[PDB]
Amino acid sequence: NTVDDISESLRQGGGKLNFDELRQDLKGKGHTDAEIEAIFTKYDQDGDQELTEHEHQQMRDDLEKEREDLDLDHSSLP
Repeated sequence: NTVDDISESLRQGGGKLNFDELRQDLKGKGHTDAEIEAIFTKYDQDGDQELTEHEHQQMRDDLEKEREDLDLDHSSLP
């Protein structure tokens, strides 16, 4: 719960997806309001329509790649 398995948000993308489909699911995962807001907000620019494949897959790859690089520091030093 504390670690917040974001992998759940990334898994979603079954063509038809909107702030409700993901948020309602994430709520059960014990996710935080700030995280939930940020996650949908980033993948959903105007959160008014359904998220297609290209938009959803593009960000997903970009976010996954950033999550690793962000964690995996360049070196032990600051």
